[PDB]
Amino acid sequence: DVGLQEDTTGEACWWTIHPASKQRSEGEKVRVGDDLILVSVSSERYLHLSYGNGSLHVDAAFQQTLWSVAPISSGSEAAQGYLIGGDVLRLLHGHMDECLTVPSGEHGEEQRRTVHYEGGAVSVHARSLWRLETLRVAWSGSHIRWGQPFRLRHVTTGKYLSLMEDKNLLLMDKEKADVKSTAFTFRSSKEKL
Amino acid sequence: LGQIRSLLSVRMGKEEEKLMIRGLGDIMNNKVFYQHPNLMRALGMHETVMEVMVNVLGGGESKEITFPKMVANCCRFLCYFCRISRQNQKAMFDHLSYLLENSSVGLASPAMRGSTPLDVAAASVMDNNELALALREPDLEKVVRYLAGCGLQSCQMLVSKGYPDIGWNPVEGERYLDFLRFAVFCNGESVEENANVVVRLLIRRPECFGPALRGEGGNGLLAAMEEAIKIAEDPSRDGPSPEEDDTIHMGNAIMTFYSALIDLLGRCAPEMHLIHAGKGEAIRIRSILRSLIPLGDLVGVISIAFQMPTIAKDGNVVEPDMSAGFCPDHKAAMVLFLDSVYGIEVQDFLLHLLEVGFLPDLRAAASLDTAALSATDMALALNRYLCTAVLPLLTRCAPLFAGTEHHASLIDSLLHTVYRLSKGCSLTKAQRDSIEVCLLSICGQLRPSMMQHLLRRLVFDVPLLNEHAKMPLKLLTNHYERCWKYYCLPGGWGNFGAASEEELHLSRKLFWGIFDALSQKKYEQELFKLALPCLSAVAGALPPDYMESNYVSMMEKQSSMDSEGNFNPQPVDTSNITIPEKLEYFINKYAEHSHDKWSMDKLANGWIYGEIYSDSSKVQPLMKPYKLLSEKEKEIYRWPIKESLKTMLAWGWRIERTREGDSMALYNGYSPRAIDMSNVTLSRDLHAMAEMMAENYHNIWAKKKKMELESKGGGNHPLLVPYDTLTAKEKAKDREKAQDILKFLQINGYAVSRGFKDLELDTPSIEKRFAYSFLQQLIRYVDEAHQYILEFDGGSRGKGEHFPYEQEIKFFAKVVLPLIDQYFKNHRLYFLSAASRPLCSGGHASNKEKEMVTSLFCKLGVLVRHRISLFGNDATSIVNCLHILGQTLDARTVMKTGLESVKSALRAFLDNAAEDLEKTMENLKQGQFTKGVTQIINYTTVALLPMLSSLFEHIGQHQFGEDLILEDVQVSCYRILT
Amino acid sequence: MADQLTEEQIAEFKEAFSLFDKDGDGTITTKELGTVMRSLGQNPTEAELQDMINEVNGTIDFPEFLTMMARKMKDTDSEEEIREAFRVFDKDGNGYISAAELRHVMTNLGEKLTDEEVDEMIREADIDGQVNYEEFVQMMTA
Amino acid sequence: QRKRAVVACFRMAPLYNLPRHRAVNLFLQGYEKSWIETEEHYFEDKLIEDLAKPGAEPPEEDEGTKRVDPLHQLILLFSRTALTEKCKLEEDFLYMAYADIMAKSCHDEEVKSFEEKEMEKQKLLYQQARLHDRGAAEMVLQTISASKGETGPMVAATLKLGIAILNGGNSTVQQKMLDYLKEKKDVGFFQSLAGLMQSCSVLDLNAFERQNKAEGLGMVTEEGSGEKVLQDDEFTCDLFRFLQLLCEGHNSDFQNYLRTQTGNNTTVNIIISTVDYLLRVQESISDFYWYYSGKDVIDEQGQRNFSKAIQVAKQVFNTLTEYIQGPCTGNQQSLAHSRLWDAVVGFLHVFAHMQMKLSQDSSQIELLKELMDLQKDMVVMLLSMLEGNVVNGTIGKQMVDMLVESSNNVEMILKFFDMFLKLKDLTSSDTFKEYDPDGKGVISKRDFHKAMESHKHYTQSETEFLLSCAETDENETLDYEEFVKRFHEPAKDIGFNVAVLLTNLSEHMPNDTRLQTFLELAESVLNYFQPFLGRIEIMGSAKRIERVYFEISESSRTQWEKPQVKESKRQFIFDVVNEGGEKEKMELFVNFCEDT
Repeated sequence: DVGLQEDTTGEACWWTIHPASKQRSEGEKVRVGDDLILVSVSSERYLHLSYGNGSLHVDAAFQQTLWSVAPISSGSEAAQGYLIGGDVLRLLHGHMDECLTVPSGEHGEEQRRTVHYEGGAVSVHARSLWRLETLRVAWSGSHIRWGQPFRLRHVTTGKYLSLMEDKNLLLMDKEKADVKSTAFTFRSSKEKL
Repeated sequence: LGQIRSLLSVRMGKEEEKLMIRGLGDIMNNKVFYQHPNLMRALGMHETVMEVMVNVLGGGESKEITFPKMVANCCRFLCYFCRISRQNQKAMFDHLSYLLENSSVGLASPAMRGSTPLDVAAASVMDNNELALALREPDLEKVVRYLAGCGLQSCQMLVSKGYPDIGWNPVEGERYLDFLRFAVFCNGESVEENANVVVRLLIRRPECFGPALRGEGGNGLLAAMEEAIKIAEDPSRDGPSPEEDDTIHMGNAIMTFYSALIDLLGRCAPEMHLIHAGKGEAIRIRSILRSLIPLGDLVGVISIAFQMPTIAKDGNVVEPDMSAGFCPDHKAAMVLFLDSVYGIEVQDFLLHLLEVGFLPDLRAAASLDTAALSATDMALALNRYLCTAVLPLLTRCAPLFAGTEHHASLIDSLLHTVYRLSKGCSLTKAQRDSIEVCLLSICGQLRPSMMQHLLRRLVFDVPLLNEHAKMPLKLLTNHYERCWKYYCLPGGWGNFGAASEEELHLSRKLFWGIFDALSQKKYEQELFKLALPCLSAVAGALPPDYMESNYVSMMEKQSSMDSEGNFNPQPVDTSNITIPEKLEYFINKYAEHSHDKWSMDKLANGWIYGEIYSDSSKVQPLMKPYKLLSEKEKEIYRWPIKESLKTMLAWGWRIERTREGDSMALYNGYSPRAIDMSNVTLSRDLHAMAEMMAENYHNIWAKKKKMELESKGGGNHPLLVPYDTLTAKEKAKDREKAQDILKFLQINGYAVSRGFKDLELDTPSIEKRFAYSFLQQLIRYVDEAHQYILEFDGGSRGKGEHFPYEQEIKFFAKVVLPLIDQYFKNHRLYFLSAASRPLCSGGHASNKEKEMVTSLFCKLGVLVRHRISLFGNDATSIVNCLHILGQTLDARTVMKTGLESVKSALRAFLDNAAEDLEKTMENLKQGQFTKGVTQIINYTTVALLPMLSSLFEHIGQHQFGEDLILEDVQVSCYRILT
Repeated sequence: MADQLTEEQIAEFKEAFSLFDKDGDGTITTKELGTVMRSLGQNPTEAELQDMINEVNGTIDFPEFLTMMARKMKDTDSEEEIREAFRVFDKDGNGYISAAELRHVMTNLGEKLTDEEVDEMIREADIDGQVNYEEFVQMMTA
Repeated sequence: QRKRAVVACFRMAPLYNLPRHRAVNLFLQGYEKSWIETEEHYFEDKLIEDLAKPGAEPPEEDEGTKRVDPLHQLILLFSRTALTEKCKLEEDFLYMAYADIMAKSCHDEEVKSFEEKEMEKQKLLYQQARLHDRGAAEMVLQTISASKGETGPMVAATLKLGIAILNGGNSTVQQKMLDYLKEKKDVGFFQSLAGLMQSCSVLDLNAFERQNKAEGLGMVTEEGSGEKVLQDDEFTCDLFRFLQLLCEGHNSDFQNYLRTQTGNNTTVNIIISTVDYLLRVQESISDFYWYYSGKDVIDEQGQRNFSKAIQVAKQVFNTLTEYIQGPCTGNQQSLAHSRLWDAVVGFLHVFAHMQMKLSQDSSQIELLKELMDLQKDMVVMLLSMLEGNVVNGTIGKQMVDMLVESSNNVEMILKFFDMFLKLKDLTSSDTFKEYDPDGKGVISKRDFHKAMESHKHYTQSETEFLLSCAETDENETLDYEEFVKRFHEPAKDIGFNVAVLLTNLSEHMPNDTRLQTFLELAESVLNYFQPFLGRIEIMGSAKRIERVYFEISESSRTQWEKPQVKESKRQFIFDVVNEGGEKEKMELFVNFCEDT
């Protein structure tokens, strides 16, 4: 089984990358667009995708499977600030006195799915945390530029922000977040340029 | 060679094939081919044969190999050429590559073993470290790919010949695995560089492991072996069914493939020294092998039993064909893998494996000890497998046998089976030596007290002093040398315990039997050199003041054992016993209890109620109250209890009527409810009762089954074995119903007791002591030795230098004297004990015992007087014995309470010493300037001085001079002083 | 038969086998399998014959036969392997080789191998330095 | 098997116990191996001269057409055999023997006179003319082409003969080879060269470890020494030496032809094939070094394996330098875009670590010398890459990127060089000469340590490292003359080349912060080499002003700065300024330079 380990001690946490084809070779610098085969140092198995169960699984097997590494983010990070994809943040609406959040004190998703501006300790509670997810898997940890579409996921409830005509803003689940209603953009100014 | 070289230039055909086969035969017949391998290599014969092979294989490469006889003969010639010399092997190694592509030329066709290009390739690297290390990864990769193809696709020619179309090719896979085994294992050591590569390639291609072990729905190795056995014993799936020849026995093929794979992996397993050092690659390989093969599968495969050869009517042996069924070589590989990868490091696992997988095989091999059945293929193969795989494993795992007090029955059965197998014939010298080493190490590690059954078995067998007696003799020597404190010391060895006087009587019988047999046996060098230490060790182990029980335990365990046959069931006759009427109440009550318990068990099984008495509708028992049961139904319960009571009375144990319980019970739809009874306790004597009477019942059943056997005309039922050799689970039923009957006796209170008592207390310790008897025999033998030496002095001086009593004198000089020396050196304090307490255990040898010690000392002195040259090198032995006896002499007590003849002999010893010293006086005087003089001088200087020195040192140390040296002995001492 | 057998003994194996001759296959069956070496001079027992038949179409030839005496070469290997040692060294014959004599017997001759001697004494060390040549050699000449 | 080896040693007997015929066979084999094979006689030059002599033309009475001489006929036969189409180049004993004979005839080989050197050069030219006047160059090209990329003794003999006829950079042979290739439009020759490079062997750790395991098992190889490690170093060196000799003398035409073959339908980049093999051998050397990095000492087999691998790598570096010098801009660009930088990075790591590892030992002096010679060759190749540079050039940018990638290793190398360059100054200081008052030249270890500590130029770690590098002596005394002659002199050459490289990079990348930081790291070496570094500007062959960097010796600087030479310079300047001419100014300057 392939899982997570707290400590780096031992060779179980180490994997060796090998080319999936003859175009690459040992010692050659790995390109971002490539297919790799990963071998566990401890067991000499492969990071393998198994079809045996009704649902696909991942396991360290002797049959080798091709894995493609996709970059997300790098060490640039634009120093401080400069919002990047995947960031968890608070949307301060007014003059540093309100946050976009949902009710939680009432309890119950039926009234927790609504969205509103609230002030006070909401700015330090986890209830007012939204993570910004880009629409592209590759380079999803890059800087967010003006007009770039994204989704806003309420971290605590796990539901995505969305717009429908009859009841304006609302949160739905992963199965109902269908980009047509959950996509939002940041604009420098409100004019319809 | 010129004929073959000329045939190179003509196209191959039938005539040329015949000519070249004959030429190769002539060459392999010639002397120079074997005497001068360098000449052969210089002439390049291997290259010529390889060119012929290439031509034949290329002819019809796509088709079947034309002229297979030519290929087989060339392969055989090249294999022999490789075997001739190492440089020939290295020269043929250069053609390894081509042979690897052409490996599959004739693998599937049988009767070509050792006559294939794969066989030539294997011989090119067999038992050669340089060539094994020179093997390359692509060379092993080709073989791995071929094995994967064999494991994935069936054999075309095999299926064309009508064989069932299984999905894989065990026949060729086995040969590929054998070649890989030769590649990875060389000269008894595993080439780690090749083993790692082979393991990595095999795990990269998991199809190489066959249907089973492939995963993804593949069943276990045990299941695969069982299914292959079913195929082997089921026709229409094993052969084609439209000298093996066409027959392949696909079940055996599958089994052999799996065995070869297991053997190859076990040889690829890393070394334990590397594992201990911590080579991460070694631990990784071991973990991989453990993941592939579970331990339980190996245990189950080992537990699988063979098919014993059967003796049928008219004395005909039916031995199932080895090449068609399950073979011990298949389990040998499993044992090898279990030892190499998993190993045996914990006592509980060792005992479990011994009980489930090894003990049945050992018992079967021991059972196959009949003269006719001991030469069968199964018997020889099983003996080879045992002595080459199983027994060395137990020898190496001997230290794990330390804390085995609980599983006494299991390892007693192990010891009995091993000893019987050793006694069996048709065993090679190496196999017998392996048996000896295994038994020695095992018995050395086990506890002294609980090998009593093996001691008892050896007692009846070793006095014969046959060729096989060497191993039991050494076994007894080592055991009694190690565990002497268990017997001699009254407290015992410690936590081990103390002898129960049964071991003491057994050891005394063994000692006396061995002594008598050696006395009457003609002198043999090795036999005596082995027997004397055994006799000394047994004498030292036995307490000197041991009291021999004049009455033996009634019907002691000699009836169960037999001469030669070693197993004659002897149930006690029940004809003359009459059951007392007072036991009828117990018979009735126990019948009621048994019927109620059986009704409970029947309802618990859940079977249709007994509403009528129906046979086919199978409603037989009626579960009706015992009082309502018929008299003939009562018989099936009463008769076993009747026989039980018959044996109880026959064995002389009283059962008396507890007054309280007897009066107590006398005044005291259907409910089958009975008594929870298993919670009752039994004493030690009660437990021994239950064990011996369950043994009698097992003997009864074994005898009945035996008469059934000769009624059928033959056979050997697996459990027809002595009760001691019978294992715990197999003794469980008899022991349980023993517990049942004794417990019901106890709960009724019916008091069972030993009954027949000792006829007399036997206070004459002075007469019945083991030391008393031993010293009587010793002094007697010294007396005949003395009379023989006077006969020699009478005869040899005239004419009789050679005397008829050579073997008697050799016995006395080789066995008697060292036995005396060792016995009195071990037990010096015992004979020297007196009113004072130099020893703390109690000792205190009798006055008569001390008297005979003195008499023996005097007899030995008289014997040695002027006869050192007659004994030659033994004179050292005589003087050592006299030294020890003089140290052990209890002069004060002997002179206070002793017999006049012995006292006079002790005085005469000193008088003779004084007279000899005076004679030496006149020999040295007036003879220093210029024969009996030399004899007296060297006799004095060699023997007389040490004896007097030791005796006087002992007397001075123990202050015996004030009690011994008085009057005439003072006069003799004055002469000695002058 | 890897050149360890000498020419004279190989020749007398052949002359015994040629006593029955017959084109290298005739009159040499399993019935004469014992008779040839019985005539040659040492006696094959049941163990010797089972060693002959252990790996053995059904009728032997000279390669197979002398291959059998290869594994029989394992016999009579007890006194001549130490005969050379007893001749060259151990003039006293005590077997307890002296201190300088033991330096000298492990004075490495050409191979110049190391750690093997110190391994032997860390695995086993005699006591009474004073290493026994007998105990020293049986460990390898088992 | 340990017991079996001892049993064989005990049972094995000397010669006098062996039967006479066996001992005679053994003696025959030994006599063949020791006396007949080692016997050598020289006949190649005489045989070639006899075969080249035209035979009796007044008897031939032809006078119309000169008949081909026997040597010409033999070369024609070999050429026809090569030209005949076959699946594989069959092994020909005749061709092997006569190719060896011809190569040795051309070869036929304490300061010697100039006329002696010229006489030797003329003799070599005549001997090579004896062959290439009869078709030897075309013959070797045809044989290489017919080899079809398969390594073998035929190809080895062909390469040796080509080297023999191309030694000294034979312009006539180079022109003949190029003309034949261009007029045949032979793609098989270049395909076979690429195949041979791909088939060339490298170091094999697995084979080395298996050989070590076998030797430790205890049975010595009855055959020759194990050549499984670095299979054919001689063949690889011969191939790359033939390639280098094909371009010696800055042969621009054939240098460009190797990179691209214009006429041919298919083109093979010999430049890229060479750099690929360089990368392979660099990786092998790195693996072999890593196998000893943990180990304290390097055995003899390892030392010889490094010697062979370093020789091969040095030959490849020389071949690449011959490729790019002249300069050849196309070759420079191809190597800049090739995998050369990765190999250079690996080599820099290997150098920066093995320098310390072998300098701390005393039994690896020759290995360290070979390694630093290889380092010097690599730096020379890098300088040739920078030859003909331009401001803000792509090659300079890539070299700066490589240096930044290998920053740590180059820093370690520079520290090594700085220590062993200050060694000479402390040796020549008066304090050291009073620590060793006599002129004997050997001083104790703590006298030496106290002398170092007196300077304070070194630190504690540097002093400890130099003491460790100092060899152990029974008298605890070291010879500082041999110490400096061992350690200082490889520096001041490799260090000077590195300083020239860094100065060139700095001057052609004036605005580069990474290079500025790298130079700040390398400040001390540049300060030491500043008086010895000479810069001039020339009107280069590419119609472009180019910087030229060279070495100025201390003796030259002192003689130039002597007052008499200064007065001569002043007089010359006065003359050219006043009565000199602007047309003849450079001629007068060159005459003054020659006289000075």
